[PDB]
Amino acid sequence: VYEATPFDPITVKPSDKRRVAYFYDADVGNYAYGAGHPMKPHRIRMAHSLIMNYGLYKKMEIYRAKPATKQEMCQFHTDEYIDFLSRVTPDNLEMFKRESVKFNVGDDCPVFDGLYEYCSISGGGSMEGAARLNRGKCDVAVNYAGGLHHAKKSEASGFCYLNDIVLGIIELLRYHPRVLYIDIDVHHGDGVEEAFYTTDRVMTCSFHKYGEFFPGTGELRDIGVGAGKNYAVNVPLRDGIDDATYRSVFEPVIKKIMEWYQPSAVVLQCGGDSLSGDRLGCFNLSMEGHANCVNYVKSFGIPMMVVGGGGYTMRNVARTWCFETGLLNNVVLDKDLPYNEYYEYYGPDYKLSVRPSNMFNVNTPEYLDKVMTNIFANLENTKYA
Amino acid sequence: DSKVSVTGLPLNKGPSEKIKRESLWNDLKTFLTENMTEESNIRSTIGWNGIDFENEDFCSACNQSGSFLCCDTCPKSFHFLCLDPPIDPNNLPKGDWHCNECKFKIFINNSMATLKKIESNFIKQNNNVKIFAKLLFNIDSHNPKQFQLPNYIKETFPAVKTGSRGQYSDENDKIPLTDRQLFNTSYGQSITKLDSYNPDTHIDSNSGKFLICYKCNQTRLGSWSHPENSRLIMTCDYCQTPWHLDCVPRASFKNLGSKWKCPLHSPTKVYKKIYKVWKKQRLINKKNQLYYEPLQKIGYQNNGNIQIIPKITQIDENSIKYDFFDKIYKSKMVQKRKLFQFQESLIDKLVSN
Amino acid sequence: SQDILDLDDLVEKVDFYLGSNKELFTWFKNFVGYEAFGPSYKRLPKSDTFMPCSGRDDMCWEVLNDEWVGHPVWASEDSGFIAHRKNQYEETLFKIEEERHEYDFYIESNLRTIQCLETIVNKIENMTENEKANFKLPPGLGHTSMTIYKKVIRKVYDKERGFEIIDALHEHPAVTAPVVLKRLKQKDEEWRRAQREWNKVWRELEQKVFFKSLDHLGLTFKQADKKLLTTKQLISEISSIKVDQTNKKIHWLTPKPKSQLDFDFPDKNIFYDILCLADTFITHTTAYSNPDKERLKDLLKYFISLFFSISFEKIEESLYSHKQNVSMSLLDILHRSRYQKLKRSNGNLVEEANSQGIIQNRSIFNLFANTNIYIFFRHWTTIYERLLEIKQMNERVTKEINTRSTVTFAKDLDLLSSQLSEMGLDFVGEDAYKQVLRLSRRLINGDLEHQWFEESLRQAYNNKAFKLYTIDKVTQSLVKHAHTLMTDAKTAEIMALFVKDRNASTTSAKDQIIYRLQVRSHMSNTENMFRIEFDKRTLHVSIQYIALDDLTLKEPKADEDKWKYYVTSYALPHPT
Amino acid sequence: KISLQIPIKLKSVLVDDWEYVTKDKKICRLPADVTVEMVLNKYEHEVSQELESPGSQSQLSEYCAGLKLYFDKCLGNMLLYRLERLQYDELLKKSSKDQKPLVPIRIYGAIHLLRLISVLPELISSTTMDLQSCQLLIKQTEDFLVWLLMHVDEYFNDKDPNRSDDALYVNTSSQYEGVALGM
Ligand SMILES: [K+]
Ligand SMILES: [Zn+2]
Ligand SMILES: [Zn+2]
Ligand SMILES: [Zn+2]
Ligand SMILES: [Zn+2]
Ligand SMILES: [Zn+2]
Repeated sequence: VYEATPFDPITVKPSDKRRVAYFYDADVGNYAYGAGHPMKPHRIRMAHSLIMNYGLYKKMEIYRAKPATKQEMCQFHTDEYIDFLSRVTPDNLEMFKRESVKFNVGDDCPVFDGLYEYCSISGGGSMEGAARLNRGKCDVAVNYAGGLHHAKKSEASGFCYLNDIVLGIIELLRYHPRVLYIDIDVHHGDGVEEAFYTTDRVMTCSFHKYGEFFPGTGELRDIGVGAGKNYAVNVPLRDGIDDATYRSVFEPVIKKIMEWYQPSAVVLQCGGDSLSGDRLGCFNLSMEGHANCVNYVKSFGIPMMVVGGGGYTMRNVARTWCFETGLLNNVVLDKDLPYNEYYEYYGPDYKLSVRPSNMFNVNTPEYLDKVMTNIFANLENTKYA
Repeated sequence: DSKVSVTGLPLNKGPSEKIKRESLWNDLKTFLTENMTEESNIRSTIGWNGIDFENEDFCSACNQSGSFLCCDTCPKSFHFLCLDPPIDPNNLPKGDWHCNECKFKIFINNSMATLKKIESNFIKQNNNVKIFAKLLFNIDSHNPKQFQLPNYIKETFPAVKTGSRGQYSDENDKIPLTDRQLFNTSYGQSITKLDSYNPDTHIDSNSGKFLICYKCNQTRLGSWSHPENSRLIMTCDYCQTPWHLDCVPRASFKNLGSKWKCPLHSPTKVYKKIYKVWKKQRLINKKNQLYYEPLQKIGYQNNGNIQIIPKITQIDENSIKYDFFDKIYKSKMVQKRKLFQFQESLIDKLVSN
Repeated sequence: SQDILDLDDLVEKVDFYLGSNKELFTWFKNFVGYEAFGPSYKRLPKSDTFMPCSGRDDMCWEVLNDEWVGHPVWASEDSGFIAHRKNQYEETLFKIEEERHEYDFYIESNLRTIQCLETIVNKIENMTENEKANFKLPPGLGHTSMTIYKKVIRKVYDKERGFEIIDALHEHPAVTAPVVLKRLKQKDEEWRRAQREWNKVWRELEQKVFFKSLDHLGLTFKQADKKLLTTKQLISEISSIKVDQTNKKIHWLTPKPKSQLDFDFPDKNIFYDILCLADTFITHTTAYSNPDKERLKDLLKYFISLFFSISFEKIEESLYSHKQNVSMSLLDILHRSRYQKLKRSNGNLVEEANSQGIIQNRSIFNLFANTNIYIFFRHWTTIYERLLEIKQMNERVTKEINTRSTVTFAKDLDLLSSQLSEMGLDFVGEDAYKQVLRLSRRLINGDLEHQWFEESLRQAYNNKAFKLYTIDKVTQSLVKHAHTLMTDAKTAEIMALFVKDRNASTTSAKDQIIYRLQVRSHMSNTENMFRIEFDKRTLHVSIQYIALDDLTLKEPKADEDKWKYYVTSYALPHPT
Repeated sequence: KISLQIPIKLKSVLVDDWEYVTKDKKICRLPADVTVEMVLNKYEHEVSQELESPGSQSQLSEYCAGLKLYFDKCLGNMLLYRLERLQYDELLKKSSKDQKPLVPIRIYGAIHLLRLISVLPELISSTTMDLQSCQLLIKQTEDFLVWLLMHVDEYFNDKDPNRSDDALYVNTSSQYEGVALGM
């Protein structure tokens, strides 16, 4: 079904106007995963920096979400897990040599400092965003600090500890019947897909890389059990995909879902590790090929949340999120960077663009036709809302 | 403060001359924020308040590494779970911990006369178990260990061989790449996934001809002045019919966990769903297996462990031809009879009206 | 057959056996009258789905998921998760931003704590002595984040002494506040000056590596053009198309596939460019002498003139006009004696088969060739393909370079690598293609070391013009191949018959058979034969392979023409 | 050197277990439906109903009780794979919290009894027992094996825990994995 269509530039939709909300806490940039770690909370600052030098503060309202407490966080995890997070510190780690192996928090995602505080900030942001949507003061909530979608119910796997996307979706589900979770990080969002695998009120659709790559999950045949048969859409792509192929796969699947699932609230996980040049990711996308998808989701005009995600090189991800926010506010942003405090990272051209490499594209069109054919054939049965 | 950081030197120090030589050629608006952020606590749940013998580095019970307690009286050490009963690391034994064997020795005081005496005592008490007596006495004197199958039963099957740590490995596991990680850091970008290099993967090595794709019958080799028409031929490990990664729709090179199997290997399980179980034995290899030729070749059913020839029950091609014709024609007959009874009940209920 | 396997499951397992044979498989289908299904999730028994889970209401119970679980070790087969390659320059670019993060992290933590310490000092100054006597500072210093200031203190104050001073701070504010505040300010100053003075070198270094570390399909390319261009590969591609066409011909519903290779030749100036390149190469080359130089120029010129039927004098005018902006028949050069002399001078069925087929005003032409002629033509069409790819990106790249808005805020601080503008290699807003050609001239001449060529082609063509990194080692190849057509007498005489045939203005099938047989006379049954069949109206070049018993021309469409070729093949008693 | 010749089908069942508690990471569901005591009581009851000699039935009941007590005392020491030990410890904790001292025979299934039998030759040949006594033990356990192979499909059937219920095995969570294997 896939048909090669070239890259049409991204443009602002004229009529779709909406009163958004930007959540930012002034402290989260201090944390820092110890030494050499691919994800770090410096890139949460740089983004905000640009939004404050481009002057988007006149275009939308920025808040700071009061943090989540233990009872509120424990809507998903088990008491023991949340508590062990709230207690651990690198001085008395030795006291915990049983739990620190049960819960996986000592090896790939170490314990550094402010851990509980950082996780609480992200969780509180996500929840207050869903709530303000829910209550309805706004129509969008960006939360570039949250988005920890690998954190399972009782183990923190993949550098992320508190799985705030699930809390946000629950607070969304308190009022809205059906919610659609669109994931475009290169890895597979196994946390959310698992934690809504046996339900029909939340439909998760993840475009990820398959092969010997973290976390080895997300085949095409995982399509939900129980009452939630045919309510999960995993799309396994192959290496080296470019912006044109990614758009040509994305657009029809999302249109088909929103034709048949008819969600009342969208949650879009806007990760940045699908970009060209990341330490972890292997795709070859640009800035335009990544903003195009968020533009497409916004086009329909549903109350939505945009959440952050990965990010392994703070330059690409910082500029990408500044561009995505600009796009969400019906403003095409000027391609020249103003003067900001972190002006030094963006060399050598000192521009707002991200450049793709000449890595070799592997996604053969026949492969895509077979995948989209299987997915449409499955989704033929979600026609009843 | 003088302690080196990631940069190579103290933090309050500029670059050395060696680095700057080999690395050279020769108001803002986020002052604000504490004025625009106003807290949000609009959430629904805001009501919620919220003699020096050196010990081992191995579990001599399971010969794998871990966090282990060591012995005060013999060099043998175990993980905290490998004891009977297993000991909690939170409440360690107050004082020296003595293994089963050394505790045994000090209980017997190195006097075998008391050994034979208490053996006679034990066999005197429970004459009820006069046979198992020796073992019932000795069980408390041997140090624990995991349970390894006796080799005389691992030999009954040839395709069952132990892994590195004493684990089941039934030859469906590819191999220990080991040195391939050094290979993974290839000097020339030619990594395992075989990206941008498929000239001589489309061509058999020994023979020299082309590897055809059973489903589309073309080794699509493209042209390495125009590589966008390759199609990544890969070959199975059992039957070796070469397939396209686009015919068997999977998109990855199975290279780490197991060996890949074509869609041309029949079952190895059933799940009848109306839900019965296996139809296949294991590989009861060697001389011990008995092959049995039937005396009747038309309605003998016997198993699903058939072996085809020109307790494993051999059979000929024409026999299975006949048996499948039997299935087909009995199925068409019973389907016709079901339609017949359906229509005849229909006619009975019509003529009743 | 023993009612062990389902009906539809059998249908699916048979589809993989009869899928490409649609008739047989639909015959089988109409003849027969036609839980963990995901391999990644297990199921936990309903004895572990009961955990504390404090704050779940009724809705969070019916909607969440507790039993069905899955994790990346049962999916990875206990061994997996391979990683990408990340070529060297990319990790050399990683280390820089790692050092950047270290510095900026420490600086910003110091700032965030020092400001709160300063406002607490502002609070304590205006108080009285009795109030500073009883003042205590609560954990958090009245702020929201409790652990960062302890971190900076323990970094600066010898963590044991860090604890000492932090507790003496919370309990003795009035005596410890100013000293620690002043020391934090001093450390911030020293760190900041060192940070900027190192920040100079960081940029100086990442400038010489960035583009070289974003464009690396182009370094798997210094070898994938010296090793994947040999004749083995060149014949292998086309023989593979041939074999696959044959083994799909047995698939009778598949139509007769097209000839092996097709080519289009739209842009004509590139031939002039290639002749100038070859001339410059040999002019620099010292492995041949002057007569051989002139022989080489002459062969390239006149073969390109004839095979493409391009008027020679127009070629000459265009070539000399090219030489302005920088400051004889083919047989006559074919035979050494001719070249040296000219250089020192300065039933009814057979008859009807033979009568029909003499095409009038020949427009479709042929070349027959043994291997080395294919390799010469192959190098030629490859080099043309590359140069055309560029001259097609030309306009867009010019419009790009013309609009590169230099931020003078950076150039005053010399933040941009003037290296390639210092030697002036950068592409002015004029024709970037002409600049590429002239640069290649300089490289062949050696006027610029190779690395400068590579970096110029990276920056001017941001990522897409890497294939020209070999533009030298390819031309040397082509020219060298040309020399064979002079020396191996066999190839010279085959090319001789080529001159004859392409020079013939009217011919039938019969004379074509004669051409085939006279050429196959020169090479034995060990050599192969391929037709380079030329179409001048469309300028399309179609290369066909030949199994040594195959026909001269592609198989006809009608039965009458098939009988005609059969009878004209029997008319010459050669084995049909 | 004594040798015990188990029927082939029970060797296949044992290897099937040996894979199940190895690289599929399942464990034995407990308390199973048919423990050791029910098995041996049924065996002895069925064999005493046919046997007429007194000494035959005396040695029968002696063998039963002896195998019972020795399984009871050895299970903890040498019948458990690495991955299972955690479940064992948790069972001890539960028993000592409920104040019922643990008996292996009334919880554990028959597969552990097959593990014991498969060991038995080494157990005997590591000792100084009488040749006639060890011989009668081999003959006896062989008759037990025969009676067990007559009913092999009452205990050792397969049920695929991941889909319906009450299979002889169950799956482990990642936390149980982490603690038991990688403590
Ligand atoms: K679901
Ligand atoms: Zn990620
Ligand atoms: Zn152990
Ligand atoms: Zn000891
Ligand atoms: Zn194929
Ligand atoms: Zn195969």
